[PDB]
Formats: sequence, C-alpha cells, structure tokens
Amino acid sequence: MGKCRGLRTARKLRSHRRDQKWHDKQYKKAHLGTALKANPFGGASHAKGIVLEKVGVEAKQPNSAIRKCVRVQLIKNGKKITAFVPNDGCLNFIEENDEVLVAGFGRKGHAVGDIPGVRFKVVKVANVSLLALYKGKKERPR
Amino acid sequence: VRMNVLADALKSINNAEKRGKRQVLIRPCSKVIVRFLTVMMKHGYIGEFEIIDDHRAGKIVVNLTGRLNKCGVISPRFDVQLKDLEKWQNNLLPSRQFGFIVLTTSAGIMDHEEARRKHTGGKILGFFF
Amino acid sequence: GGKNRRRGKNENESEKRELVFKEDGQEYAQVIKMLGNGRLEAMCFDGVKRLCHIRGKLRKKVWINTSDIILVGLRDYQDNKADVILKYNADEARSLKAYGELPEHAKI
Amino acid sequence: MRAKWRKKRMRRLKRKRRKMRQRSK
Amino acid sequence: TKKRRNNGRAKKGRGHVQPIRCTNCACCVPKDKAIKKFVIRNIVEAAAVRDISEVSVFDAYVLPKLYVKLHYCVSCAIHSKVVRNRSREARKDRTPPPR
Amino acid sequence: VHGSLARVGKVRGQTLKVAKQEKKKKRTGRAKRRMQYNRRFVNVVPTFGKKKGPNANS
RNA sequence: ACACCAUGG
RNA sequence: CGGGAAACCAAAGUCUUUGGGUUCCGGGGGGAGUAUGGUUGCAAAGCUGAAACUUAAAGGAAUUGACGGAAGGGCACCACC
RNA sequence: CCUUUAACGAGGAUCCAUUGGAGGGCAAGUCUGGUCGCAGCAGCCGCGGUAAUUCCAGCUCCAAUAGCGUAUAUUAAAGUU
Ligand SMILES: [Mg+2]
Ligand SMILES: [Mg+2]
Ligand SMILES: [Mg+2]
Ligand SMILES: [Mg+2]
Ligand SMILES: [Mg+2]
Ligand SMILES: [Mg+2]
Ligand SMILES: [Mg+2]
Ligand SMILES: [Mg+2]
Ligand SMILES: [Mg+2]
Ligand SMILES: [Mg+2]
Ligand SMILES: [Mg+2]
Ligand SMILES: [Mg+2]
Ligand SMILES: [Mg+2]
Ligand SMILES: [Mg+2]
Ligand SMILES: [Mg+2]
Ligand SMILES: [Mg+2]
Ligand SMILES: [Mg+2]
Ligand SMILES: [Mg+2]
Ligand SMILES: [Mg+2]
Ligand SMILES: [Mg+2]
Ligand SMILES: [Mg+2]
Ligand SMILES: [Mg+2]
Ligand SMILES: [Mg+2]
Ligand SMILES: [Mg+2]
Ligand SMILES: [Mg+2]
Ligand SMILES: [Mg+2]
Ligand SMILES: [Mg+2]
Ligand SMILES: [Mg+2]
Ligand SMILES: [Mg+2]
Repeated sequence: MGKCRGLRTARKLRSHRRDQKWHDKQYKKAHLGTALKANPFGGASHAKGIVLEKVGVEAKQPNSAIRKCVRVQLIKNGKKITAFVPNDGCLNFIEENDEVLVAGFGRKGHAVGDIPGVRFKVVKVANVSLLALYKGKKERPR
Repeated sequence: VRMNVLADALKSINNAEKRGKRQVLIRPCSKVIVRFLTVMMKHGYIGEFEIIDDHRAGKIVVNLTGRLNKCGVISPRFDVQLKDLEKWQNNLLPSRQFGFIVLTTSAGIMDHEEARRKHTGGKILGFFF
Repeated sequence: GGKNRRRGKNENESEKRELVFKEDGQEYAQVIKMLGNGRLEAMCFDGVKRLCHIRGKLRKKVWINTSDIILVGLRDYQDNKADVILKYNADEARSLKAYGELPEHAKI
Repeated sequence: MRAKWRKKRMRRLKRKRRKMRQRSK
Repeated sequence: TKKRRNNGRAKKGRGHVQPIRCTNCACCVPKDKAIKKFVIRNIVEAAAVRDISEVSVFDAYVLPKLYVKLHYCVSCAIHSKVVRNRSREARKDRTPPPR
Repeated sequence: VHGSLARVGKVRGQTLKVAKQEKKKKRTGRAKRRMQYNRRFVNVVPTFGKKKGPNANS
C-alpha cells in the first residue's frame, strides 16, 4: 500500500530489507546461532557414538509396527540421541557398547515418516557398513 | 500536493483512451508535457492539440486517435547512460518493432532511437506504445 | 452395546473355542490396571509387571478390561515392554488353571 | 470463550509465579 | 462472511448511540439497532364495543385509543415472530410489508 | 503368531531360498544403445488403440 | 409469555 | 468502467500494458504475547519481546448433501385425537 | 609413464559392468512364490489385518553408465524478502 520510490531513499530501503529478513524462518535459523548450539551434531554431517541400549519406538496411529531404534551417546559432545536402524533384521548386527557412525535422516531437522522423536539413522556398526552386512559382502570382525 | 505534473497528465490521457473519448482536457500544462506530446504526435499516436491560455499554468486539449495503447511515466527520473538503455527497453517496451522510450538529454526531449543516433544518454521520463 | 452399526463384519461369536498355549518368548499375564493411549499395566504370572501395548490387530475388535488373563509376547532387547497377543476367557482361564499352566496366584 | 479465559488463567498463573519468585528472593 | 452492508444497524457518521432496554427482555440494545413498533389499538376492544357503546351515558362518545412504542431485542423479536428470515437476495428489500 | 511377535528379521528369516537362474552375458556400451534403438524405432509392428508397455505381463 | 432433555465400538 | 479466489467493491478501479508522494506493518500452524532483560505504575498491570521443542497442514470464499430443542406450506391409524 | 616397435596374446561358457528403481510425482510389470497391521517399506501422498502392482525373493523391464547412491552446507526454482 506504499513504498518509498524516491531517489535518495537507498538507506531506508536497505535498512528495511535488513530489518525484515529476520522474519524469514530459515534465514533466522541459519544466522542466529541458537540452532548451531542446539544441534546434537556440531554442525557436522555424521557423528560417531556408543550404543547404550536398543529400544522399541512404536509407530503413529494410522500405521502399526515397532520401529527398533537404538540409543546412542556421542563422542565429541556427550549428548544422547536416538537413531534408527533401517533394514529387515539389521538390529541383530548391533551389540551393546560398540561404536556406531550415524548420519541424518533426510529432512535436516525433522522426524521422517511414521516414527515419533527420531531424527537420525545408523550407517556404520563397527568400521563396516550396514549395507555390506545386509548383502553378505562383509561380516562383523568377531 | 501534485508532486509530479507529467504523471497525472499521462494517466488522464490514458484513462480516456480506454473509454473511447475523441478528446481530453489536461491541466496544468507544463514545458515537459508539451515536448512529450510533440514527440508522441510526430510519430502518429495522437492528433493535433491546442493550448488554452489562462493567465496561470494553462490547460491543453488533445485530439485522441484510437492508435494509442498505453503511455506512462517512470517515477524517479533515473540516469540512463547508453549501456543501460538496452536493459531498459527490454522491460518497458512490448516488442522490438514498435513502441518508444522518451528521455531528456542535453540536446532536448527525444526518444531512444534518436538518442543512440546522436550518442547521448540522459534521464528517462516515460514511454508510449 | 447397540448402535446403527450393522456395517462391519457382523457377528464373530460361536459356542466353540480351542486353546492356545505358550511358545518361545511368550508368557501369560494379568492386567493390573488400565492406562490411556491404548497402553496398559500388566503383571507376568511369575515376575515383572511389564507394561504392555495393545497391538494393531486387537484395537477396538477384542476389548480388554482390568484384571483378566492374557497372553503377551515378550520383547528380547527390552524387558519392561510387551505386546498383548491374545485374550483368555473365563472358561479357558479356568482350563489353563486345571492344566497347571498358570501358577495359581491369580484367580477368575 | 476459551480465548479470554485462557488469557485470565495465564495472567493468574504468571502473577502467582512472579509473586513467589519475588517473595523467596 | 459480512452478512449486511449496514452491519444490521442504522448508524452512519457516528461513534455512539444511546442504549435502550428490550421491552420484555430488559436487554441492553443500541437505539438504532433495536426493532421498533408503534401500536395504536382501541382501549376497549373490537368485539366488546357494542356492550359499551350501549351502556354509555353519552350519546356520541368516541372511545380513546392506547398508543405504545415498543422496542425489541433481535433475538426477542425473532422469537415473538415480529420478524423472520429472508433469502440472501430478498434481505435487500426494505419496504414495510403490505398492509 | 508364535512367540515375540515383535521379533526382528522375522519375514526375511522364513523366506524360501531361490538360486539365480542367470546365464547370458548382457551387452555393454554402444552395443546396448544399438539394441535399444532397434527394439523401438525400426523393429516395430503398429496398431491403433492398443497399449504396448515394454514389460507388460498382461 | 420458554420445567427437565447428558453421552456415543 | 474495471477489479477480485470469491463474497463483494465507483473503489477494494486506472496492475506482467507492473514506477504520483509518504509513514506503519505481515512471511505455514503451535510453543506465546510465553521466559528473560529494560522501562512505566501505589497496585492491578501497560510497552518492548525470543528460543529450544513440535507438526502436514491450520485457514479463506463459494457449491452439493445430511442435521437443527430454526421458520413457512403440506402429509400418514406401520402418527395422534 | 607415454609414444615407437618386435615375439606371444579372444569365440563369448570367459580377456564375465555396476549403482539405483518399476502406485503417483517420475522413465519401467496388477508376472510367480513367502509373510498377514507382523516383518518391513515409505523424502511427500501413502503400502502390509490370508487373492500385496509398493514388504521379502525369482523372472522381466526402466534410468545414468566406469560410475551411481546417501548425510549436510549453499545457489536457482522463490514474484515464499
Ligand atoms: Mg512478529
Ligand atoms: Mg517454526
Ligand atoms: Mg456465520
Ligand atoms: Mg465505537
Ligand atoms: Mg438424545
Ligand atoms: Mg462421558
Ligand atoms: Mg467425552
Ligand atoms: Mg464416534
Ligand atoms: Mg482508497
Ligand atoms: Mg494512481
Ligand atoms: Mg509464523
Ligand atoms: Mg509485539
Ligand atoms: Mg518483565
Ligand atoms: Mg499423515
Ligand atoms: Mg464456511
Ligand atoms: Mg452448505
Ligand atoms: Mg415450519
Ligand atoms: Mg386421514
Ligand atoms: Mg388413542
Ligand atoms: Mg604425472
Ligand atoms: Mg539390480
Ligand atoms: Mg527396493
Ligand atoms: Mg519387486
Ligand atoms: Mg516412482
Ligand atoms: Mg510411469
Ligand atoms: Mg499371498
Ligand atoms: Mg503376490
Ligand atoms: Mg534461495
Ligand atoms: Mg522458507
């Protein structure tokens, strides 16, 4: 309903755009610093940790299954996260007190699918990938 | 208030063309309005025009053909320097075969096609097509 | 309880019933008390209470009220959790009591 | 009206918590 | 959404109008929102006029009227069937119903 | 259901094994592209109305 | 010139 | 006239044929006008004002049904009198 | 190392091409066995409760190809700054 068009208003336009960028969600999330602090990864793509004990997250109402997550503690921070072990019978490959490398789930901050409270997945069990053990291309070292 | 006289002269010409009127009256008159109308008439978008002279700024009566499609103003008079001109006439104009951009250069009020022919930039006023 | 619900599989009741016993990693239990969200508190007929979850197959098709005999399948990794697999009626509960299946601490 | 009653209950809780925090401090 | 151009009230170029009490409800309704009705009825009756025009000790006695100005709730007037609903296109007819 | 219905690897642990029946070596590089060109631009038998998806089992 | 009228595998 | 998702609007029009001047202000739904710091007030409270976390929709206008302890006109001893 | 060169060095069964997928978005099967709201899949909508086009496999087919998939930062899409 009105914006200054005049020839010496570069300061007003620039300052208003700079002031209003702070209402864009992703801009503020990326430039504030609270998300980089609250992120259980230190702003990294992957992270190694130790398995505390396996758990049985039950899926949300329109589906029914028991999703079989694990509870990991991260090396560099000491934070406790919950990670997902995706495949048919891949929870047998993960004992307790063995270090696993986990990665993100694919939405950059959010729960994917019917699983509540889970945001990461497990990609390596002990220096060997969960996709070589799932096809028999490798095996656990003991 | 009437900050800009040319803006409302051109908007009152353009509001009447959409309506089929044979004539308009526009007021106040100004030096830049008469030059812009002469440029718009040399090409054939409007007919003759008459200046009514009170002892004040005056009024103009324009004979409208049916050829004018749109005329308008660029609100701050930006500086245009013979290299911005192509990027200007790719936003304002509807094609490359017709329609003119009007700018004031140190050699008078003219169109872009004459500005490049005389190697001069200046300030943009408006356009008509 | 009566309703306009003539729709749905109409009538799943009969005077005949056949027993089902325990298996590998599968125990009996007694409902201790009712919770929300379809959950439940139970008590395995020997040890732990082992809070249970009513599985997707039983939801609103076979109801479970407090203080009844049930057959639950234990989880290997977790211990305190289990899933309600089957319900035992009064006659079948007493039958199990006769066959000596359940340690006779809970009665019908 | 859940809106103004929500408002009043939140105002009450906030008054209580502020008065407690000030008293014990 | 916006059901009436005039918001269901006669106010234009004013901030405030004085409230008034709904005549059976005792409600509190703005003077130019309330539903008004001016009744002018015979004091005696329409049927029992003969029993009185005959007993009167005056030969030509005209019976007085009884003027009352009634103000109504919106709900209270809808409930006594002083007004009713109308079609979306018929709500725009503002003429008094034919006698 | 028989015992710990929430067991892991249940369905993959009771699937009948089938050996792969494979033999013939598949062509590679330019030779595959040459075959795919033939199989749809010059090896053709046309009809109106009908549907002809390359894997149609119907 | 207006008694009561809650809930839903 | 023209505009708009439409309800509607001579302005909510002169807008992809986009530029008359200028102030305020919004950026999916919640957490929340909350916590915290500042300021004002005798008090109640006003002004300024986040985040972690959570979620696939919340919402607007209009259409066709069904329902109404809504109104009008009719009807049936599987309704009443 | 390349380049130049001798002498050996191919019948396709090995001198054996992979990585992802086949409901939609989005190129490609309502083919056959197994499981039966479980195991699992699924970026999103959604698949599985005894006749599964989506799970586990076999066969067939689609895409790019000595490369292809995944997690994260960022740009265009965003006229959602
Ligand atoms: Mg705000
Ligand atoms: Mg948010
Ligand atoms: Mg309404
Ligand atoms: Mg007011
Ligand atoms: Mg009722
Ligand atoms: Mg109740
Ligand atoms: Mg209730
Ligand atoms: Mg219901
Ligand atoms: Mg206006
Ligand atoms: Mg204007
Ligand atoms: Mg928001
Ligand atoms: Mg505010
Ligand atoms: Mg404060
Ligand atoms: Mg959903
Ligand atoms: Mg509505
Ligand atoms: Mg409707
Ligand atoms: Mg009626
Ligand atoms: Mg009759
Ligand atoms: Mg009777
Ligand atoms: Mg080198
Ligand atoms: Mg393959
Ligand atoms: Mg697959
Ligand atoms: Mg398959
Ligand atoms: Mg697809
Ligand atoms: Mg397709
Ligand atoms: Mg089958
Ligand atoms: Mg099948
Ligand atoms: Mg961007
Ligand atoms: Mg955004």
